[PDB]
Amino acid sequence: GEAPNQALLRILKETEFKKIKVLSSGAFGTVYKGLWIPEGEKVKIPVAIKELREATSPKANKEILDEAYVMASVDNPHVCRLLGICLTSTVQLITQLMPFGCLLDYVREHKDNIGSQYLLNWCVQIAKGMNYLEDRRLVHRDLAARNVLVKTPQHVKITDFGLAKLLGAEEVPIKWMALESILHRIYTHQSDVWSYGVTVWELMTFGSKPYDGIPASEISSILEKGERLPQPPICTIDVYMIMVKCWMIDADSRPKFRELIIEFSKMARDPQRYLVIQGDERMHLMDEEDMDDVVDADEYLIP
Ligand SMILES: COc1cc2ncnc(Nc3ccc(F)c(Cl)c3)c2cc1OCCCN1CCOCC1
Repeated sequence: GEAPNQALLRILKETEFKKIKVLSSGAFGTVYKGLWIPEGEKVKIPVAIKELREATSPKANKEILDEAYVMASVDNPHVCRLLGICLTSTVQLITQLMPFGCLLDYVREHKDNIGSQYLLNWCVQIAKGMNYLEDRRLVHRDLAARNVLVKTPQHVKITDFGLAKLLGAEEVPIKWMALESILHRIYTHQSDVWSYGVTVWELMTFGSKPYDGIPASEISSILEKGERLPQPPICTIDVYMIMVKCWMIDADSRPKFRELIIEFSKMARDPQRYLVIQGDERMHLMDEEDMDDVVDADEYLIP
């Protein structure tokens, strides 16, 4: 049936780490850069720390603990795992630092150094991330370039679980949503696939905004006439096709993340055959204190 989720949730002392600089405020809370010393181990760990709005109403603490629950429950080279939490007064989520920031921001800002190799690779890595989540019977409900972060240029991870679900239970980025989603609040993994397609489109179009201008209450309408996003100017038919396959109405006609890994993977073997980028093959894509004992979190594991 369903297995016992034996994830260990780590409680971190507020003494165990320094904050170091803001990364993102406004929205629904701060996120800081920071260092972490898992006391009694003598190792520094660059981290990020999502702290909830200082206005620590009970209506919110629920939502951030939900994240924590999920983030604590995953483990994949392409899925941001929770390092631990911290109980001050507002709950602090402590995850591994994704220094290069979110993928959207990245491709927008490096438009000119992004080769097919990179684009095609992130496609693989996200399909990988997402496939895992499928295995762990999870629905994300917010796959989006803004929600994929960057460890290195050749390492992206899926993040932001503020919206996740086990598939079939009960508990708005409209322009990223499957149809059954907008008209019926239905959410399969195959709806996540649609956002995948959209996320690919974001990347292939160097961070363009899907359905730009076009007001949202109208998306249900357009989509229902059978209209989708345009081939990005760099996309061979083969890439563009695979995007369009995620946008089929009948959702089992969408492809599965597992096949998505395979095709893209195939393609990332001969990248210039599949994306046509100007001067492609000529492209190629942070401290203080000690740093002697600095280790990245992916190399920090307790049983
Ligand atoms: C250095 O860049 C980041 C690394 C990150 N590393 C790990 N996690 C991040 N966010 C995050 C996401 C979910 C979580 F539960 C937690 Cl604890 C943290 C990170 C967010 C980061 O920045 C997010 C991008 C902020 N932009 C900056 C410009 O204004 C709009 C939003």
